[PDB]
Amino acid sequence: MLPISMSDEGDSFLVKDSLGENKIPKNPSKVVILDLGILDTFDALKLNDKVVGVPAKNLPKYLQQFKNKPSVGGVQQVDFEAINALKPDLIIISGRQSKFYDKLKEIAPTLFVGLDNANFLSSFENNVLSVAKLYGLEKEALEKISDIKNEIEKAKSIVDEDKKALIILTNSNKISAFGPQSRFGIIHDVLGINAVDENIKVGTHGKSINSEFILEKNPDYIFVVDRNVILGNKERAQGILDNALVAKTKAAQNKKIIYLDPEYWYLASGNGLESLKTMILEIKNAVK
Ligand SMILES: O=C(NCCCCNC(=O)c1cccc(O)c1O)c1cccc(O)c1O
Ligand SMILES: [Fe+3]
Repeated sequence: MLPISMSDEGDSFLVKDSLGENKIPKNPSKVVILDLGILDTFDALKLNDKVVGVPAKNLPKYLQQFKNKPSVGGVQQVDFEAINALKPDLIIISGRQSKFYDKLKEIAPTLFVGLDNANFLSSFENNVLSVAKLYGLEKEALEKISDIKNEIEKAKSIVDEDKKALIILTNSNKISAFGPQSRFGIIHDVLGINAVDENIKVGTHGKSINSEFILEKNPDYIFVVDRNVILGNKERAQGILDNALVAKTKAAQNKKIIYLDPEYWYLASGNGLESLKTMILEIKNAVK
């Protein structure tokens, strides 16, 4: 993925990303943020005031300091009229809105901060530093990143080389798998936890699988992202995972079925200073 590139133009920046080129004024004072990871970055940088609009449909329990902000909808039910009425100087999006790119730019300059599945740490830093630049806050961002890298090293040193993990999502009562270089790739790729299957095709919502596949692989850890919470279904992951095939595996045996927090792993996608640090600790605490 093309990184973001910026050129300082005094009162603004000239900014290139994967989708376009925008002029962006320095210190934008009314930002609509449609990536929840970027919304915790604003919190981290003490930029709470500069946000005028949040996706309240999808506001995680972990961002409930953003609870008084106007809503612009949810992340593929984005409400343009909400956005137009708040009159933003900047609109920040990621992959789930890429399809509405021309339209958002109509209202305000529109910055793309997707994460690269293949180069997660490069892109995360890129996104965070690019955003901090607009506010003169690189110093701060950098200190926050450094603390993230030390935690990744801390966590890496405690990983058991002899154990392998399976990443799965649950939706309806359907299971689907992810491996390296996917949207949860950081468990394998950044934290170094070995995959039980290195050869799972990367897909935005994963690839269809069954409890037989899970027993056959017999992973030592199962990490579970429950898509049912985000999307508003009855179904829960606890339910579909508790069967006689699954229970026979090293993971179920050794109480290492791990229900990762979807508002972090599915929604925020770890594209934020707090989310990511939160996320890394969640894995360490899981596998130590
Ligand atoms: O393009 C995407 N979805 C388009 C159709 C939406 C079908 N899904 C849902 O209705 C839904 C609603 C809210 C949040 C989600 O992630 C969703 O998939 C998409 C892109 C990146 C990551 C995702 O996950 C996605 O979905
Ligand atoms: Fe989705």
